[PDB]
Amino acid sequence: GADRMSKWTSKRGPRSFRGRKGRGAKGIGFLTSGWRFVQIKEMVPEFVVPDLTGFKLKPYVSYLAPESEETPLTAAQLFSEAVAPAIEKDFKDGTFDPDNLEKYGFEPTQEGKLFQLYPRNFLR
Amino acid sequence: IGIRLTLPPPKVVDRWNEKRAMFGVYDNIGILGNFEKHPKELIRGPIWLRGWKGNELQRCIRKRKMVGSRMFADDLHNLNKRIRYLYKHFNRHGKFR
Amino acid sequence: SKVTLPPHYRYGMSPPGSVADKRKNPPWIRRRPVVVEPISDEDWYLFCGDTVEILEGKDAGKQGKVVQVIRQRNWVVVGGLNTHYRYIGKTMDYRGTMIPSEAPLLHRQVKLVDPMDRKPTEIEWRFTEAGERVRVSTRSGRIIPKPEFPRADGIVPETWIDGPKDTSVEDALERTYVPCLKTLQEEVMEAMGIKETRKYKKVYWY
Amino acid sequence: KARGNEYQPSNIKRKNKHGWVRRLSTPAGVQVILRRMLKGRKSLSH
Amino acid sequence: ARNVVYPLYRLGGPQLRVFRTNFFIQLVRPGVAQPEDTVQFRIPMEMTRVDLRNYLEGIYNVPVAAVRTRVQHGSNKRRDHRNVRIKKPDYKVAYVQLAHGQTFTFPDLFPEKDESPEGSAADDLYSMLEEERQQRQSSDPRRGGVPSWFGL
Amino acid sequence: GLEEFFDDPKNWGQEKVKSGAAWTCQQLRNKSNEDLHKLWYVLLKERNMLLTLEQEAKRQRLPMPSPERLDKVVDSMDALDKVVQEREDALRLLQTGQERARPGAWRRDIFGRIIWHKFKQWVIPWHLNKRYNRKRFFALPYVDHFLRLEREKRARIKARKENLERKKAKILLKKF
Amino acid sequence: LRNRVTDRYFRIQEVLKHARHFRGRKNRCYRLAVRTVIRAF
Amino acid sequence: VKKGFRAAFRFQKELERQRLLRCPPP
RNA sequence: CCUCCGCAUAAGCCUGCGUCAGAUUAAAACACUGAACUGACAAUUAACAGCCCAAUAUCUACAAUCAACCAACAAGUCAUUAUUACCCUCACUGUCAACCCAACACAGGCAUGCUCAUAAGGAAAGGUUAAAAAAAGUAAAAGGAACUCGGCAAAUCUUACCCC
RNA sequence: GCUACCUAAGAACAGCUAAAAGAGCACACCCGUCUAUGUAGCAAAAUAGUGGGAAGAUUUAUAGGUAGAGGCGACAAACCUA
RNA sequence: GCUAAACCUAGCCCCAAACCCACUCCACCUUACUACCAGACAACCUUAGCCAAACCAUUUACCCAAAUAAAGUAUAGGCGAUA
Ligand SMILES: [Mg+2]
Ligand SMILES: [Mg+2]
Ligand SMILES: [Mg+2]
Ligand SMILES: [Mg+2]
Ligand SMILES: [Mg+2]
Ligand SMILES: [Mg+2]
Ligand SMILES: [Mg+2]
Ligand SMILES: [Mg+2]
Ligand SMILES: [Mg+2]
Ligand SMILES: [Mg+2]
Ligand SMILES: [Mg+2]
Ligand SMILES: [Mg+2]
Ligand SMILES: [Mg+2]
Ligand SMILES: [Mg+2]
Ligand SMILES: [Mg+2]
Ligand SMILES: [Mg+2]
Ligand SMILES: [Mg+2]
Repeated sequence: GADRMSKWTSKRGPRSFRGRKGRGAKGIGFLTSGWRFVQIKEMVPEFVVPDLTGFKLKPYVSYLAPESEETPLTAAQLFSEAVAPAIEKDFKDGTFDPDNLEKYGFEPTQEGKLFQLYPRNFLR
Repeated sequence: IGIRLTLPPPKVVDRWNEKRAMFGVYDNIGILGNFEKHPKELIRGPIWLRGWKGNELQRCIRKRKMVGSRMFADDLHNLNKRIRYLYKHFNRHGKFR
Repeated sequence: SKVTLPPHYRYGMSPPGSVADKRKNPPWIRRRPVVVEPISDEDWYLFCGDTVEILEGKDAGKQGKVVQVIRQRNWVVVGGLNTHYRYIGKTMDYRGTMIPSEAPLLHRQVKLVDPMDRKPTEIEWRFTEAGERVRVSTRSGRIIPKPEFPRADGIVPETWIDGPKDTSVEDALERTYVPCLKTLQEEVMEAMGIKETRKYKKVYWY
Repeated sequence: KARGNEYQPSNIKRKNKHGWVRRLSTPAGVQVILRRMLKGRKSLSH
Repeated sequence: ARNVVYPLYRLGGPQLRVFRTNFFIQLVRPGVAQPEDTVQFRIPMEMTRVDLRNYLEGIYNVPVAAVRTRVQHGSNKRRDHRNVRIKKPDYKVAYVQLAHGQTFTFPDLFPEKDESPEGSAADDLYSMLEEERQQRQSSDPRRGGVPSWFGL
Repeated sequence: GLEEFFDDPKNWGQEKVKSGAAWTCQQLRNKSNEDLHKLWYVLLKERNMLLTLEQEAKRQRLPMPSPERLDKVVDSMDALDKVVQEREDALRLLQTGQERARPGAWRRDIFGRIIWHKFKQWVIPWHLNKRYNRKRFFALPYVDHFLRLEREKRARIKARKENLERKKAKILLKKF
Repeated sequence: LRNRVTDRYFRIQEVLKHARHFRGRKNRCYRLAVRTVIRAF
Repeated sequence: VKKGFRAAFRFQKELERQRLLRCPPP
């Protein structure tokens, strides 16, 4: 009979089965009437590579460096080191108003911008 | 060949165990405890046979009666089939009828 | 580096990843497990590098330094004391080079030694009120120190020089992070000056 | 004549006859898959 | 990137950008003879020709003229001691052709070694073994088996 | 250039490359996001060169000079990814009060099990999505007996495990 | 297997020691040795 | 294995007797 | 010396006689080292083939058979227009083998194209002897179905009659 | 996925005589009359020869349909995975 | 003296107690393990028979309240097997 245990891949079926299965690559366009493949430039992941000419940070570390107690970053710590000083200053000055938290870094809805956080618009 | 070629390891038995030394204690508790407790209530074991001897068919019937509602499905199917078979055997087959 | 051993695997004086250990215990092997005393991580006193005293064996009463600790079988290998002799260079026409080789010892077979009088002594783990946690002798009551041993890194930190691919301590510890409510994507976009003006639009998640 | 070659393989027929979708398309096939899962089979279908 | 969810592109939407890519490639020595401008890579399954071209020209600044790809099927023939088939992973290989007339020959990495530094952990025991071997190979057929140890 | 897929030509066939100290999660948290990005690409190039060297050593049938370099790089990039993910998770919790940046739902599939179904960002609404409306997220309770059977199988395995633990403890105490 | 037979060898030898001087397979094989020893006795 | 000690002791005695028969001491 | 083969595609199968090492062992129906193998390494690169198409109405009587005369019946295998919408492009997958279905390295089964004996592809004899019986052939005096249930088989080419 | 029948959309049929053809000889191809071998066989139905058909009620690849108190059957109590 | 022989411990069984499980990332109802498109169909239903009645034709314990006892009693039933 047929091999039940081997993983079903793109090499195994008839001619129609081949070419439909794929290997996990993500599509970058569509097929038109003449079987012509239209590529979309925006559907192709553009690699964001920085400049490394003046970058003094090697892929290893020196052994002479000293250890430190680990402390995973939390939302509370980020708030304390991000918004707490400014809001403390503008509350001590008496200008803090609870209604408009926007000028402290908060935003009501996440639809308006490009890199929205909860649905994770971006890639990586 | 069937016999072991060596002597089995010597099995020491502690006759003055806690359990062996205290075996039988608090028996006769009804006789000399003003019958507040029965010796059958010192028995530990299955819920369907504590203070009860019974046959094998009787044991199966009693187990299905007392604990057969919280049994596993395959175990209860096995019990039902065993009760059926035992009924047939003890009621239709054998000498002495 | 990450190899899982069978549930009943014998630890046999060779590392699990060694060729000799692979030869001795192939994946097809099944044999009766050795049952060892259960000792927690907070009462194992003898560490790799201290001097112990052998209570009994072929040599009883001689002092020695432990060279390897196998916690999976309660084993401490004493340096060149509880030894038997074997050949290492083996050919079909000449074999020689008989060497002494140590055999493992259980932890009741050895006892710890304190540097004052060089005598066997029992150790109790008394929690010091200064914060650290060390061993204490019973009969006399001294602080037996944790011995200094080379680490598993195979390095000495004092005679260490930075390589061409090792980042120095100063620029490895220099803090360049300023906490902010912006993601890595926004920060790199603005730092590298990538301008995106068209907006992402509503998508149906289900 | 000779009658050992009753199997004439074809992936289309195999996947159409004993595939996952064909199993799940009927309550009886769903119970077939459930029986396979209960027994611990490595392959629940073709 | 791999093992990640791609944002769904809608017409007129922004450019899909990856900032910390998840693709790692190997520069492999060809097993057959190839043109001088052909460089052979071993790339993950999810990588495409456009992905590899952009990878090469963005990370290594390598000018690329052509990319072709294929999938090599790993063998599923080896049996375990339990008669269970062991599967060598299928992989993807890419043939890239350089752009502006550049050529590439795979380097010879391993030759040549010449070192004679002092050693104690292993070289001392090697001196052990060598000296014992050079001193203890003095057998004599004229003796017929009598041990050549006693002075008498 | 293509020479970045290999190390310094002086190290070719030298049997040892004395370097270590993979990046620590704390040390990476100490850095900023642009530095993290640049260091990620540095580590990426180093990892690519190490993978190339490992494959070439396998082909030549020679041991890899210092294989622990690959492990150090791999765990350093893992720590960097951890740091970036931690910052992102904190920011998402702060702004929307959510974890699991991939939306989903606890559902109950055709076999009666409880699964966490992750969403799939379609372009048309689900009520006219034809393929989606063919998946069945409900029981049809001819599966309840199978659910009970699986539960009983799990109970049997757990009981065997506990009993074996008891027996092993008894043997250990019997000797010691 | 509660209390299976352990000393079957000694019973086999009890029968077989009276067959040692026989000829064929009946001096070693119990199934034939027992019959021939019964006839001999 | 078969649980027990009597058959094992009997067989050990038989083996000792056979060894004595095969290699009688002076 | 044989070739009634072969080379491709489809389908099927899924690394299954490529290299190196072990060949002390192990399958080779024996062996050298390679089809009844162990480990490592290496390869099948698209133009061929798969993977297609924006709607709403509307159009579509006249076979094929060299399609020309003629001739038919069983009556047939191929077509648009009108208006709106639309200016980005060459991705992904198959590509190996002495191979599949028959428990086998099985005298069996297996679609299409191409030359129909080849430019493909192959080897009936491990060595010897020259008994019987057996199998497959070849030749046979005189006779020519006398054989046998029956001209079965073989060799020659064959007339007439009957039943269904 | 064998086989019985059907549905969709395909393919094949040299040469000669062509009477015009469910015509004749005759390949490929389909079938299996008779003989011999084989009978734990090459083969759980084969081989060699000899035969019936071979432009049709033909053969055949692919996908689909009908299922057991049933299906399908140019009724053999046929076939529906030896 | 070859082939062999021998061995304890992996685990399991029956109880008791206690109500038990399941998202690292990615993929998976289409030809499952497939990133990405316009008919929205949908489940709810008295088991039967073997067997016993020495054939069989009405009938023939098996269902989910701790025990025990009433009691194999009242009753049912080709008034019979049995219930
Ligand atoms: Mg080819
Ligand atoms: Mg066969
Ligand atoms: Mg040739
Ligand atoms: Mg030959
Ligand atoms: Mg001959
Ligand atoms: Mg011969
Ligand atoms: Mg003649
Ligand atoms: Mg006659
Ligand atoms: Mg006659
Ligand atoms: Mg004839
Ligand atoms: Mg005709
Ligand atoms: Mg004809
Ligand atoms: Mg008739
Ligand atoms: Mg009839
Ligand atoms: Mg009856
Ligand atoms: Mg009867
Ligand atoms: Mg009858």
